[PDB]
Amino acid sequence: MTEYKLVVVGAGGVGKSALTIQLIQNHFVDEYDPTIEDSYRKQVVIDGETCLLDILDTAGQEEYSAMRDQYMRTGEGFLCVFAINNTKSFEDIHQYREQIKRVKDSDDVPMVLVGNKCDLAARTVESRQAQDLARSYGIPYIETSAKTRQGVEDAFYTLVREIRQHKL
Ligand SMILES: Nc1nc2c(ncn2[C@@H]2O[C@H](COP(=O)(O)OP(=O)(O)O)[C@@H](O)[C@H]2O)c(=O)[nH]1
Ligand SMILES: [Mg+2]
Repeated sequence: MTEYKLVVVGAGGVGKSALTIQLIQNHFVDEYDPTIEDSYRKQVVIDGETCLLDILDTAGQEEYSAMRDQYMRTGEGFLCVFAINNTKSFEDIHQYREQIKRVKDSDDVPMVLVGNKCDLAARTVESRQAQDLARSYGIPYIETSAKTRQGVEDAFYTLVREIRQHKL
């Protein structure tokens, strides 16, 4: 059984808790406490491998945490979340990437770029813009909907695959 330590980062409000609850329990949760930082487990087989996904759902701006720190330096990959209809969120992706690298002290740290809420029409970021950013980073880009559950497993399974690859 393989264990993979993932960290879910991104501006607050983008879909971290929803994305994560969806994978974990298969239900879209709105109303999830914006401040609750918690990690969840999920046993899943990916590509014929039995995996134990230990996910840190991050929360809290400025104020530091033992758990976040640890998961941050010890995490294997990071899901970088932004909201499709929220431009600052998207623009913030570069900072989260920059923080991850500083801690890891490394360029190649696995990540996937998640453009969430692909369910909404109130769209304010183009797939094209996001794809290209993904492409500048050398990392994949997934569009998800924690609401519709669309793309949710892809996102995380892709992240696992990256990790797996980064190991080789
Ligand atoms: N339409 C839509 N709303 C979503 C989606 N994901 C999250 N939400 C809403 O976005 C808000 C923030 O979600 P949440 O996961 O709590 O944000 P974060 O935990 O702070 O990253 C909530 O009101 C959720 O109901 C999504 O995929 N689509
Ligand atoms: Mg949250």
